Amino acid sequence: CPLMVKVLDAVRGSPAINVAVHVFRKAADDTWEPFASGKTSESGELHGLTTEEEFVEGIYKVEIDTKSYWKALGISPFHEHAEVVFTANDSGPRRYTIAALLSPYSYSTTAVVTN
Amino acid sequence: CPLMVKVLDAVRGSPAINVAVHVFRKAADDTWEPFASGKTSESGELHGLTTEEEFVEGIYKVEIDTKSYWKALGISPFHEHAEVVFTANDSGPRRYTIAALLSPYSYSTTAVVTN
Amino acid sequence: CPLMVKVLDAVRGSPAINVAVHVFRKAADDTWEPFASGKTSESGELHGLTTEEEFVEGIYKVEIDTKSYWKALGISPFHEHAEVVFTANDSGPRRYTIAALLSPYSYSTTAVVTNP
Amino acid sequence: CPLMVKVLDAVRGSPAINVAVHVFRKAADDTWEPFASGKTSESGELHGLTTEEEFVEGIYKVEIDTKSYWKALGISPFHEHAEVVFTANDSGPRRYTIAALLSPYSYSTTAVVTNP
Ligand SMILES: *S(=O)(=O)c1cccc(-c2nnc(-c3cc(Cl)c(O)c(Cl)c3)o2)c1
Ligand SMILES: *S(=O)(=O)c1cccc(-c2nnc(-c3cc(Cl)c(O)c(Cl)c3)o2)c1
Repeated sequence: CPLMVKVLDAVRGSPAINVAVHVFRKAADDTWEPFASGKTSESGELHGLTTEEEFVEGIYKVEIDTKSYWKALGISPFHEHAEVVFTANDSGPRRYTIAALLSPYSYSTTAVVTN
Repeated sequence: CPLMVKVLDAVRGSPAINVAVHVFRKAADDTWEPFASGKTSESGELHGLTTEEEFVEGIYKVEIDTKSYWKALGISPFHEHAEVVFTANDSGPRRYTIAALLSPYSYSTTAVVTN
Repeated sequence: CPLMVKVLDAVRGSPAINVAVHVFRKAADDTWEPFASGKTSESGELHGLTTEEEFVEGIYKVEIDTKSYWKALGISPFHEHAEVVFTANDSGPRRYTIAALLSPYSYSTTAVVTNP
Repeated sequence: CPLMVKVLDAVRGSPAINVAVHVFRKAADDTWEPFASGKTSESGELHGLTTEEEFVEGIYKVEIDTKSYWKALGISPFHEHAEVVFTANDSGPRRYTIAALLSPYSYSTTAVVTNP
């Protein structure tokens, strides 16, 4: 609800289905603690990662397992994973969507932050 | 229904609202004939452009009026408009979403073609 | 020097070589006049399209023939071409680099504009 | 020569100058070891990070300090940094260019990989 991930495939023109996504929260000692994870749906989306109560301000990392995705399609890719690192800020709008558009040697990512 | 346009703003991290979009179909003589138009909604989307009956195979152009968008925000942009030119093909999946992610001096565009 | 085009392939992780590029300029009657054309090199770059004398103020369209590129590679892409339309030189001469990063169903484009 | 980083600004239409870049390499114990670092030049380019001797096979992370860039411009961006993680040189030495195109709430990144 407060956090959604959307993943698209630029080679096939389709949602990127069954992609593993792992979310981490930065701890006090600067290590990354597991926070949430799942796999994208048939629409390329992963909902239900967290709740408003748990998603407090801090630094988060969303790791999208792109290498496995491309390998399953028989395509050799560049990156190990796509990484998106950001601060959640209570001032700003309350719903974060992290989107990524994937190619074998490239990716784009954007944030849609709305109320 | 068969054609949707989605426009996002990479400067503000938000849907690009009230952006004019014009769709053209290539005519026999190679001119561009007006086909559909509208303005993006509060979610950055423009639905209802065409129907399955009218959206036959052919070459289409989607022109997104980015310059006016940026000017209304007080930002000086590079492009006159973003252009997306493609062939609609009956073989492939039946629903086309044309997405564009806008910055003042850059844009990205992708197609999500699904059934 | 005043206008350069750079094209990259996001599938291969390489320059996009032998990509045809056509530039047009909008005339006073609002039609698109052919202005220049060429092909990217083995570096993905196309230089020598125009001269500072010829490249006057106007609205220019840079058409990058992406479908022909992907088809010559045996691949069926979505777009016909990538089109970049911009006003040039309206505060005096500038140098423009138009870059594009290509995938079969997507592309990104940017401009680097510098003042000599 | 073996590793180059190029950064562009999608807001300004310019190179992204004075962008800090940190490269790490994954150690055998699975931690990220500092490998090299530098700043982009007035061309948006960072050269001289490593040597072909030093740049052995491994998993490398290129951290581009985008937040610091946008903040030094007085702008409040979304991301902390742009991170590019890849296996390098696992079929022998290659030359890698890592490119990034930056906006306040978005970035794109690509790689050009060539065989000397
Ligand atoms: S919307 O939720 O209906 C919707 C439909 C289709 C596509 C999108 C979407 N979300 N993000 C993107 C996108 C992200 C990036 Cl990083 C880039 O470069 C592009 Cl071109 C699109 O598309 C939303
Ligand atoms: S080259 O040095 O002459 C050159 C000039 C201008 C721009 C480039 C360049 N390199 N990469 C890119 C680029 C990267 C990405 Cl990730 C995206 O999305 C785009 Cl549109 C361009 O541009 C090289």
